[PDB]
Amino acid sequence: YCQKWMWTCDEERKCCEGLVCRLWCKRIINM
Repeated sequence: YCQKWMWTCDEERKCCEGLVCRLWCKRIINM
């Protein structure tokens, strides 16, 4: 599924596969 980033995290939350789960979907960077 997918909500729109920084979306509420829970047992079963939307958010695209390209997002981690912790409080709210957070992006990811290397630099």
